[PDB]
Amino acid sequence: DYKDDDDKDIVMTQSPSSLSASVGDRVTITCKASQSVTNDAAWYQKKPGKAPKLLIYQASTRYTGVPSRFSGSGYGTDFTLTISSLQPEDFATYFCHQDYSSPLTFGQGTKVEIKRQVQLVQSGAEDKKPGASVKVSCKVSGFSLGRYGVHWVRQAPGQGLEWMGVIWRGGTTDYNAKFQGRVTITKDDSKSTVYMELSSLRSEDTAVYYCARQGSNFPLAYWGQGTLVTVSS
Amino acid sequence: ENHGTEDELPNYCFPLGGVGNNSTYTKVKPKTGQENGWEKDATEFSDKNE
Repeated sequence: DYKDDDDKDIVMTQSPSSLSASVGDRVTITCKASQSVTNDAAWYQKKPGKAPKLLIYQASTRYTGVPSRFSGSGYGTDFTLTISSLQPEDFATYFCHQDYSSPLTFGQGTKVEIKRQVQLVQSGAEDKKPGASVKVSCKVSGFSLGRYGVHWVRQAPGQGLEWMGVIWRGGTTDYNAKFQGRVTITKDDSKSTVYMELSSLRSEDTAVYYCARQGSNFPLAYWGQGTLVTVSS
Repeated sequence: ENHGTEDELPNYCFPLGGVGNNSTYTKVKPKTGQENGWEKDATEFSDKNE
């Protein structure tokens, strides 16, 4: 249509949720988006604790060092991720993603299980009690914060990927308004660090918190090490 | 009595329309998830913009 739908959430629904596979198997995952995101959709592979790795971008193009066995297809709302002939390296958890419109979104994250130079370093892990406030760091090296905006992602234990915010190259912040504006992103050009400060902490916020960065203008590709923040009642 | 004339400020003549000659532009709108992504805008706006 010759109107897009404004202030409406971009939900990536990934099916089927799990798959079971053996040595040399052909694998297929499909993603259904709430609204059109055109050709701009991104595919990720993630190990449990470790931050995502970029596979497919522009619904068919391969990143640097992405094997010949990964491939994508689709357009508009539906997209598909296929592995031509699978191997044990590929048994990880996979993410649909769209970089088309900010708020950026990921899916639910599917599970493929067996059948029976640029640098981002974050602050140390820690924990605190409900009804407080926390400040996490992301010290940067190998690039200028004026040239590239920095994102923040988090994964609650065994759930999806939740995009927290971004501070764009001019120093403009942008937040996921779904979480009530709890999130505040700052940065220091002089000790080259980006800061995430979260308030009004609750048990539902216990998560690993991830620093992230985009290309020139292509999906998220350079990530931190993650910071475990624990909150218990 | 040759004393010269005021010439301190340049004087200029311009087209009837003020502006003069122009070129045709299509609108574009930004992709919000990118730092530098653009998409044509052919919604309620003309493709022949002066």
